Amino acid sequence: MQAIKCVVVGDGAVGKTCLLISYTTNAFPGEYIPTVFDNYSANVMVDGKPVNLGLWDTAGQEDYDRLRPLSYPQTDVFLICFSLVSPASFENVRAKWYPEVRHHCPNTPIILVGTKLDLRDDKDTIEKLKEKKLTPITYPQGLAMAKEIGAVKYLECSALTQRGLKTVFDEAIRAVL
Amino acid sequence: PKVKAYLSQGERFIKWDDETTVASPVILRVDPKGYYLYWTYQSKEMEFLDITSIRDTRFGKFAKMPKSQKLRDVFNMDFPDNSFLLKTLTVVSGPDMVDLTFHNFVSYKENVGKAWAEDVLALVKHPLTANASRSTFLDKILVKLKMQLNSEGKIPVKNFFQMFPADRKRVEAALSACHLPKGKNDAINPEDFPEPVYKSFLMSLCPRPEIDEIFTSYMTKEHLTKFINQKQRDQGLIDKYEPSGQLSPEGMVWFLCGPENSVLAQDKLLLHHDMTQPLNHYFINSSHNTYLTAGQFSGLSSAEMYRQVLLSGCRCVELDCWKGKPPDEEPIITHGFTMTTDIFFKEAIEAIAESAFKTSPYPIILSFENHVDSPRQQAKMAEYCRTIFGDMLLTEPLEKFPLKPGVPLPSPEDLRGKILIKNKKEESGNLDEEEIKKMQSDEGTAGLEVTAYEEMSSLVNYIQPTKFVSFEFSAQKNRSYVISSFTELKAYDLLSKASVQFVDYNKRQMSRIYPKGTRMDSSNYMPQMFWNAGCQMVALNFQTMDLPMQQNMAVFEFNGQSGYLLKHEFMRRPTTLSITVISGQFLSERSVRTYVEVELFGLPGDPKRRYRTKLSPSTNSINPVWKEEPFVFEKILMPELASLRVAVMEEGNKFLGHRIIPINALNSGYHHLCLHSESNMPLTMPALFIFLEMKD
Ligand SMILES: Nc1nc2c(ncn2[C@@H]2O[C@H](COP(=O)(O)OP(=O)(O)OP(O)(O)=S)[C@@H](O)[C@H]2O)c(=O)[nH]1
Ligand SMILES: [Ca+2]
Ligand SMILES: [Mg+2]
Repeated sequence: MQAIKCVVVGDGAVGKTCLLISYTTNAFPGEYIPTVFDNYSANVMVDGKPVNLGLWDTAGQEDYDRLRPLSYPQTDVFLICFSLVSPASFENVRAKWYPEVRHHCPNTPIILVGTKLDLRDDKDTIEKLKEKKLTPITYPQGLAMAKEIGAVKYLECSALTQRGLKTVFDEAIRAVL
Repeated sequence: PKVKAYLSQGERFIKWDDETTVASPVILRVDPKGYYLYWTYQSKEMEFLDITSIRDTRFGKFAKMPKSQKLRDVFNMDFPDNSFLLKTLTVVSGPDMVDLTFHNFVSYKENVGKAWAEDVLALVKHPLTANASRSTFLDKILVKLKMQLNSEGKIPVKNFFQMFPADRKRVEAALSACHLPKGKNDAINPEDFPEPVYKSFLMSLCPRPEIDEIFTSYMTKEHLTKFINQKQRDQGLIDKYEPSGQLSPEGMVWFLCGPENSVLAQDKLLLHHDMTQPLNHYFINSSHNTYLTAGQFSGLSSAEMYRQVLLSGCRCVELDCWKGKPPDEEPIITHGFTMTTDIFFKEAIEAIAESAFKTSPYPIILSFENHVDSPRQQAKMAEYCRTIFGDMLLTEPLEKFPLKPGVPLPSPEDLRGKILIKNKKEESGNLDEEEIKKMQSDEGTAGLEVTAYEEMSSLVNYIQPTKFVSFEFSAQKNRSYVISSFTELKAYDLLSKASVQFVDYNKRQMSRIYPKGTRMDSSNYMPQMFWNAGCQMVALNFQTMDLPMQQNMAVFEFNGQSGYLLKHEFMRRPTTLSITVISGQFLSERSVRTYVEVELFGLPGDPKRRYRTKLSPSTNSINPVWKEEPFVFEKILMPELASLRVAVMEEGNKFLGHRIIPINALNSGYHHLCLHSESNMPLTMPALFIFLEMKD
């Protein structure tokens, strides 16, 4: 029963927790509650082998900058997340998350995850973004960012529709074995 | 004592130094029944701490502070106006006053530590937490077994072997008898181990044939009625205890282990003594050379000792004060002319101010042995007391009680929450190697103190120490605010020459007894003799849990562990006991022969015969059964002043557990005597089955 420690990081509100809850319970959270720290598990079959997947949820709020890293020791794989409809969270992948993860775990595999895929083509969100002088992050951008931080994989998904969701965790597992 | 929901719900903290330099996120909780304080790491791994093992809780500035720079940074401690002090929590645990473990937690939220510290301590210090019935302790075992699961969410069979280590064979056979997997590397589904399956498992592992004999005398509701009125004296029970209007032997076992059948008159554990009598009319829990953690000549001194003794209700502590060297000129506390380490006088004051009234609201006496031959440092001493103790310090006599001849001392109530300083206010001088040479064996450094200057003198009122001259001299002066201190040797000598006057002296004034200088090993002297004479401050070395301290902790647990016990009215005004040691359960973690000793501590005219059980029939320690005749203590004159000692030892004399119980607090009948450690803390596994009978 091979165990794997997967830590999920990224700006606050990018959808990290919904990512974990939707994946482990196939249910989507009904109330947004900022995370301090949490843990979820899941036994999964990957390439014909049972794996005990430990999912470590972290705080996106910057008030936890010194405390957050306390969950990093012995991490097998990191999921750096950013919202596909939040250029700010995308920029922080390079300005904050990548450097923070590499500082504490220089050799640990990283998987870049673009979240809220369902909203990229959503009309309401776009108008809202246009009013904010913004626009969604495109796949080519995501892929390019992944190359820049040396991510083993770039993956987009939606916790809401679950499209691309399971793939994220299968790859996270395969990045370790 | 009910466990508040938020405690069981849990709170997020960062536990540090559980390793070194390692800070670990955890969710801290107290199970619904108040048995354990346990934290869960992100990896799901759990760590348990018995509520009964906790000695204190601290938050804010009183919490332990991290030293390593790494942790200092993690917690932003070197940051201007941070809020670290609003997040610190420290839980102190340990088998005694010295062997301590500090569990340090830092919360994410602000101000939650205070609630946790106060609520957890209230559970710990609740009299009924330590004095629950046998069934409660057996239940703590079950809760533990079912709470400590593996990754598969099951109970490892290995955990049963660790819980009941004396004989694996018998444990294996017990699991099998309950159709459960017997096998180093099996796990049991928790739903397969509920009550009464656990109960059946216990009955199989620990058969109770002696209880079957009680039946020889099922059991109808009528018989049970006869039993309770004849044996346990001076239908709902059957429904509650019978596993399946008849009571089976197993049902009898659980009933006898239940709360309705307590060996103690539990109301006695609560603060119920009349606290309005004069101070010298009470026995006062006292500590000698409090600052020492070991050894009188070699060993370390620690301000923490003050916290520990005070948290147990000690009301009289000692501070040996010595001058500090320049450039600081800071007074210190140590055992002069030895190799014991030093602590600053100031830290002792800070330790005392913190813990003084956490577990008892009644007055404390600070016995100063002053060797500070420096008016400036003595002024520093007085200053530290006034400023740190603040309003707690009694700086002047009470209006209703002037320091005049014929006036009695105030009562514990009149001095509630007050700290009294015992210091000189007569020969004085500095000690010499030679001067301590011929005192070392008796009075020690206490044999000579320096003169008290103005600053310190002003702080003394109701506890003025003067060298003893004679009982008639004392009676002549008629001053109730003067205290006389004697070594165990001097006090014993006085009892052999003037017992009548010593007894009368204690009705008017205070006498403090302390160990002879020859006890460099910090051993203690038996206190009974002195309490019998009315001596109120019988100071012992709290760091040494030998018999005298075993009895001291036991008797002062009563009256709400306030540290005060009202003397019998015959000591203030100006029955036959039989115990049969029947059997014992899980007495040792290993299979060894065991024996029990029973004796009485009381007045000179009380029964003095001592009893020792025959060795247990074999190395079976799970359920040994003895064949002893009743151990009798005839004509106990004053039950109030006497206590019964029941101690369990394994062959070879290693202490396993005991109970020392004042006679008036004992209930009669068949009982499951839950055993305590030397420091009087409740033990989970060991217990004795006994039969008590009181007659006039
Ligand atoms: N439309 C859509 N909304 C999503 C999706 N995933 C998350 N959200 C929404 O995003 C908001 C925040 O998501 P959440 O998972 O709580 O963020 P977080 O990163 O865990 O935030 P923190 O814990 O660092 S502060 C919630 O209101 C949630 O409903 C998604 O895939 N699609
Ligand atoms: Ca001394
Ligand atoms: Mg969240």
